[PDB]
Amino acid sequence: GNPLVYLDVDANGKPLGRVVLELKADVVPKTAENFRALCTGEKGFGYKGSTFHRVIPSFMCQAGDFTNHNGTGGKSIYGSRFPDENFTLKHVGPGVLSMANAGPNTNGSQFFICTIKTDWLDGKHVVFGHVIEGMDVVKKIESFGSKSGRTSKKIVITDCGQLS
Ligand SMILES: CCOC(=O)[C@H](CCSC)NC(=O)NCc1ccc(N)cc1
Ligand SMILES: [K+]
Ligand SMILES: [K+]
Repeated sequence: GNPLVYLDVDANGKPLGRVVLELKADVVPKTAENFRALCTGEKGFGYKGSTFHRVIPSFMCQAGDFTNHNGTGGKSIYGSRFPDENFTLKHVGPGVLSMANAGPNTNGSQFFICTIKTDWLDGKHVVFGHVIEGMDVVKKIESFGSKSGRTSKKIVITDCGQLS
């Protein structure tokens, strides 16, 4: 079945809880596999210890720049960037998990979790999963953002991995 993965998130070193995500390997196998492997750290790099660097209330929580920590870096398990796999899944509401990018065919490691329906990103960002449990944790993260995206606390993925 589709992988179930988790992120354990803290804010200035205080635990906020766990976000559980389903990855749609049945629809975007290569995108799902990248995220899955970055959660386990099995390639020797990934999300553990990195931050949510850009968090905009009523929009989304963005993370996965584990090289530069500011939205300019990250890398995939395939190399620095990989193509847009397809745009089959849509940004249908809060809890959608989608790939950040800098234009067509620039997927790396950065990703976002939507806190509203972000339909204007349909056909532009590759959707690959959704929140199974811990939308209340996502809302806590959202609470530390701002309209600019700057966070008021350091929001850290303290642990991550695969459940099934
Ligand atoms: C809500 C998601 O927002 C984004 O993805 C914005 C979009 C700027 S318009 C291209 N981009 C960004 O924050 N960051 C740019 C970026 C750079 C390299 C990779 N591998 C991924 C992303
Ligand atoms: K806006
Ligand atoms: K800094």
